[PDB]
Amino acid sequence: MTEYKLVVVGAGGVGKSALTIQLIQNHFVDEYDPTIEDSYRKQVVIDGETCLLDILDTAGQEEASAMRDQYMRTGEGFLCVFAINNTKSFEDIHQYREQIKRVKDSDDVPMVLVGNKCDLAARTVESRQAQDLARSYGIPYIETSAKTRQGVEDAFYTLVREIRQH
Amino acid sequence: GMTEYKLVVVGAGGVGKSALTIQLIQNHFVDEYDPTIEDSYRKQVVIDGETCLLDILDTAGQEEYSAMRDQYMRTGEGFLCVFAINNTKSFEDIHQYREQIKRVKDSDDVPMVLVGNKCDLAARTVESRQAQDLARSYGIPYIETSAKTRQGVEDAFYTLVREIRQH
Amino acid sequence: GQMRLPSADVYRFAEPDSEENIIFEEGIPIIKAGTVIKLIERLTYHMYADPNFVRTFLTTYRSFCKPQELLSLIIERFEIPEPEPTEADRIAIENGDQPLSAELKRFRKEYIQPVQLRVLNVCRHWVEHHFYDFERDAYLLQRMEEFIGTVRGKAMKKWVESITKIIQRKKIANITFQSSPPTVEWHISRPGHIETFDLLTLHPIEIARQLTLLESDLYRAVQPSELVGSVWTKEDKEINSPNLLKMIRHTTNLTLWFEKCIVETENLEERVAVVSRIIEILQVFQELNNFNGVLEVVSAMNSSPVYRLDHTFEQIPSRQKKILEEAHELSEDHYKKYLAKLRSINPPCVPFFGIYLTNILKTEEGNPEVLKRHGKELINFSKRRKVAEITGEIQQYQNQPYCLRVESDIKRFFENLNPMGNSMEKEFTDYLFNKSLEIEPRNPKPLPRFPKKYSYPLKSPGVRPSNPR
Ligand SMILES: Cc1cc(Cn2c(N3CCNCC3)nc3c(-c4ccccc4Cl)cc(Cl)cc32)cc(C)c1F
Ligand SMILES: Nc1nc2c(ncn2[C@@H]2O[C@H](COP(=O)(O)OP(=O)(O)NP(=O)(O)O)[C@@H](O)[C@H]2O)c(=O)[nH]1
Ligand SMILES: [Cl-]
Ligand SMILES: [Cl-]
Ligand SMILES: [Cl-]
Ligand SMILES: [Mg+2]
Repeated sequence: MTEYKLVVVGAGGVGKSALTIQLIQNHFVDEYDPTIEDSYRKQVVIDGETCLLDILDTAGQEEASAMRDQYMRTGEGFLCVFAINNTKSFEDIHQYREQIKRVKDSDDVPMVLVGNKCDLAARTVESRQAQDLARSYGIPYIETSAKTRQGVEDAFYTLVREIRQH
Repeated sequence: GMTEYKLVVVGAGGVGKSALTIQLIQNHFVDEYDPTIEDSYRKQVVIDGETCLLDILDTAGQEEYSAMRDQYMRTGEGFLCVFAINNTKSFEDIHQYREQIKRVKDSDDVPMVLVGNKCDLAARTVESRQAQDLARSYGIPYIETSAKTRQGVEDAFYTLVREIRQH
Repeated sequence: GQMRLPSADVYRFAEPDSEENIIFEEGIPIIKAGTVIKLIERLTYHMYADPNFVRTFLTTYRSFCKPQELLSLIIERFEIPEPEPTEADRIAIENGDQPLSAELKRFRKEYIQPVQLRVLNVCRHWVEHHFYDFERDAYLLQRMEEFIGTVRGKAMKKWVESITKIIQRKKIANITFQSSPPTVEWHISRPGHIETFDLLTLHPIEIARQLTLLESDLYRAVQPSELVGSVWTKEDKEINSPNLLKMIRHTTNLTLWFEKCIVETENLEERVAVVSRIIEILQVFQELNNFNGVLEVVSAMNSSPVYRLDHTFEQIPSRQKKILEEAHELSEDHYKKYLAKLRSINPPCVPFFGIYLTNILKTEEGNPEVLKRHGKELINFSKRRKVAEITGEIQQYQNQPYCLRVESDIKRFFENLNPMGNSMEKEFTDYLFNKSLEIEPRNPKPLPRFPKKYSYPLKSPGVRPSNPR
C-alpha cells in the first residue's frame, strides 16, 4: 500500500471541508465551521492499486494566512479549490499556487484546480476562465459539488494519479 | 529442521494473563513490546539441550468471543491453563477450560500445565495447596508465575514442552 | 535569529528542551517521552501543526492526565505574555513618535497567534471527537464554555464564535451514493411474512446483505473510549464498553445459530443442504468484504459439534469445500492472510475486531507508563502512539457506508435471534455437542437414519443476483 499525502487549499468558505467529508464519509456538511487544521485517512483502490490517502484539510480564513508553510512542506499534492459563485476565491488561487511553488522550491508540484459548488445555478466564474488558468499551470480542472458528489472522486483520484506519475 | 511446538494460552480475561507470553517473548531485559510485529509470538529456545521453536497463541482480550474458543484451541499441541491467584472465579473456570480442550482435541490426555499467575499486590485468594491439589487431580504440573518479575515464566513454557515431548 | 520567549518563571512552556523533560525518537520530530508540560507544548507548537498528534493525544491522555487538569493546562498555554517595548521603541516614544514595535509584531504573528490557534484546535477536536469527557463531567463542560466564551480579540474571533456554536450543538444531539442499491432479493419467505423467516427460506444473498448492514452498523458504533485503558476487559466493562460488547455478542450469537441450525437438522440430506446454504452465505460475505461475517461462519464450521460431522462433510460439493478452505486460511499463521487481504480490498468492509483488541491489550500490558531518565519520570508517549495507531486504523474503516438497502423485517429477525434461549452457555454448548453425537455417533456405533423436518424445497436459489427492469 502506497501512502499519498494530499492537501486541500483555497479561500475560506469554498467547500474544502465539505468536499473532504463527502469523500471520506459520503455525507454533506451543511454547517459552515471554519477549519484550523483537520486530517483524514482513506484506504481506496485506484486504477487497480490499493493506497492510503492522508488528507490534510486546511484553513481558508485570512487570519490563518501566516501558518501555511508548515503544511505545504509536507504535502505531496494539492487540491486548489475555489467556488464557482465566488470570483474572489478564484482570484485567490494564484496566491496559493505561488506559495506552494516557493515552499516546495519546484515548478512541478502535483496539483488539481477544483471549481466547487457546481450544483448552484448562479455561477460567476465561467468554466473557460478556470480552464485557461489550469492550462497555464499545466494541470487539470475539475468541477465538483460536495452536495451532490458530482466530480468529487474524480478530483481527489486525479490528484493521486498525478502524484503517482510525478 | 528443528521442531516447532504450537502452544495455546487459555484462561479468564481481565486478570493479567497476557503478561506470561509478553514476559517470555520479550526482550527479557527491555520492558517493551509491539505485538503487531510479525513473529512477536515466535521464539527459538533450547530445552534440555534440544533446540526448538515455540509458536505461542495468546488471544488475550478476545474472551467475549466465546464461540471462537474451539477454533483457537484446535490449533494447539499443548496448553497453558492460566488463572490469577487473587481471583477465585478464574481458578474455578479452569475445570471448564480443561473439559473444552479435551473435547476439541478429542483426547482425555492432552499436554497441559496449570499456571497460577500473580498479576498484582492484591490479596491472594487461591492458596498454592488448593492449586497443587487441583493439578494433581488432573495429573498435570502446576507452576506459579509473577507478572512483574518474570519468575516462573520460563518454567511454565518449558514444562509444557516437556509434557509434549513425553506424551 | 529566533524570537525571544517569555521568562520560564512567568510562562512554564518556555523552558528549554532537555533530556530531563523530553525525549525524541531517532520532517517533524516524533516524541518518545516527556513531561506533560512538554507534551502540551508540542501539541500546540508554534512552528508546525501536528493533527495526528492531536488525535493521538486526545484519544489517550487520560492514562496520564485528568480531563480537568488538561483543560487547566491548555488555558495556561493560551495565556501568553507579550514582550515589553525594545530600546528602539523606547527611543521613538521618548521623541513622541510611534514605535515600529517590530519584535512585538513578530512575536504576535509567529508565536502567540499560531499557539493560540492550535490551542483552539485542541479544544475543537476535543469537543467534536471526544465529547464524552463533557457528557460525564458537566462542570468540565461549564469550564470549557466559559473559557471559549471569554476569549477576546479579533484574530481568534471567527473560531471562538464557531466553537461556541459547535458546543451548543453537541449538547442537544444523511448519506449520498454513487449509485442505487441493488434490489432486495426474496426466496420462499415473501415480504411481510416474518413468521416463516429462517435460514433456508430467506434468500441467501439477502441474509448476507442484511447481516452485513447490521454488523457494519455495530462495527461503526464502537468508540475509542471503549478501548483505551483495556476497559472492555475490566470489572466495569458493561458500563465502559457497551457498543463493543453488543458487537461481540451479535457475532457470538450468529455463530451459535449456525451451529444450532446444523446439528438440529437430524436428517443427513437436509443437514447437507443447511451446511451448503451457510457456505453460500459465506461466499456473499466474502464478496461484500464482511470479514466479521466470514469468521462467524468459519468459527461455526470449526466448532466441536460441527467439525466432527464427517458424513456431512463427505457430501459437500468440492467447489464449496474450496470456498471454506480459502476462508479458513485467512485465520492461519496468526491471521497473516486476513491482515494482508484487509489492507488490499476496496472498502466498505467489516473488519474482525478481535485482532485489534488483542493488540491494544498487549500494547498496554507490555509497555511501561513512564520512562525514568536523569531522576525524572517522563510519560512514555510512544506506548500511547502505538495504541492510537490501532484506534486510528479502526476508525479509518468506520467511515465508508454500504450501498445496500435495509429490509426492516429481516433486520428485526436477526436483531432478535436468540439461539441459547434461556439456557446458560455451558448447558447450551453441551446440548449442541450431544446433538452432534446423536446425529453422527462415534465409530463403531452405526449411523442412524432420521426423518425430514422441512416441508419446503431445499434447492438453493444461488448467490448470483437477479435484476428485473
Ligand atoms: C460438517 C462439516 C465440517 C467441516 C469441518 N472441517 C473439515 N473437516 C474435514 C473432514 N473431517 C472433519 C474436519 N475440514 C475443514 C476445513 C478445510 C480445511 C482444509 C481443506 C478443506 C477444508 Cl473443507 C475448513 C473448515 Cl473452516 C472446517 C473444516 C467441514 C465441512 C465442509 C462440513 F460440511
Ligand atoms: N451548495 C453547496 N454548498 C456547499 C458546497 N460545498 C460547501 N458548501 C457550503 O459552503 C459552506 C462552507 O463549507 P466549508 O466546507 O466549511 O468550506 P471551507 O472551505 O472548508 N471553509 P474554511 O476555509 O473556513 O475551513 C457550508 O455552508 C457548506 O455547506 C457545495 O458543493 N455546494
Ligand atoms: Cl479518518
Ligand atoms: Cl533447559
Ligand atoms: Cl477472588
Ligand atoms: Mg474547512
